[PDB]
Amino acid sequence: TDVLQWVLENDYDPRLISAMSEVRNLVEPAIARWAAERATSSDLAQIESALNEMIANNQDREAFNEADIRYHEAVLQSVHNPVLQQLSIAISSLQRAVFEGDEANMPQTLQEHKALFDAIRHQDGDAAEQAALTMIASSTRR
Amino acid sequence: TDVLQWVLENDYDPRLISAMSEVRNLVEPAIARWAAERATSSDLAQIESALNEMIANNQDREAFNEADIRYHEAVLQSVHNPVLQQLSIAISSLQRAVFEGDEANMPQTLQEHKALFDAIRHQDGDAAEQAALTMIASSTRR
Ligand SMILES: [Zn+2]
Ligand SMILES: [Zn+2]
Repeated sequence: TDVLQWVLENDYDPRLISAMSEVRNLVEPAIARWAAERATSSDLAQIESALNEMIANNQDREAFNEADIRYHEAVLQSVHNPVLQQLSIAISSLQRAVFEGDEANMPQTLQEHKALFDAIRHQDGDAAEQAALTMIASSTRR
Repeated sequence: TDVLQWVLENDYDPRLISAMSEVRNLVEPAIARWAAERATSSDLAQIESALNEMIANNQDREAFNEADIRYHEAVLQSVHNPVLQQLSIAISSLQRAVFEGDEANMPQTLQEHKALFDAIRHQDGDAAEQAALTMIASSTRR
């Protein structure tokens, strides 16, 4: 009764998934590389704080998701590009408004966010790109 | 009396120009490469048609701009990614709603669109990327 159901294959729409994954693999690894190149230690403190909150509050699926949002928001802010920031917010809003436990991959999820933070702190653009790509692939594999 | 004037340096805002150029250099060369990789001959016919209309109607600054829009729209459609298409449309709308003769660089503009079309037809992703980058640099140099 909603047109989205009429134009998208239910549960698994491969073409939309591929379009989304292509856009994410373009934009988010670039964000990660620019964060590694531009984040200051005050930016790092905001990312690390949200990472620690994710680690600590991985039990209730509301305080963790609240801390996951702050992590990506701190990563995005460390790029210091308001246009890119709005674009990535639009991409993430579309992803959550179209796509459908999360505890079953909680250990892998925390490790991926730690690896992205470590690459950003190390100012390693290649490692940050790889961490972002891994996160997108793990998000897609669900 | 409009807040945009209050938060942006008039005529030339270097930080917004750099943010815009970074976003465009990320997204539009990728669009160009994917067009070179994915466009069909029916896609090529739509791009070539708009290119010829630009060439023919380069005199009145309304039929040319009408044909310039159709060129970029045909390039975008040849990528066959609706998410990327909406993102690039949002970027282009922001560019025209924020930024300010065009005959003085008409010859260079037509040559750049011809070079992008040639790269797309040749399915040369590197050449299409370079043509897009050149177009963005020439747009910025104004
Ligand atoms: Zn996350
Ligand atoms: Zn043009």
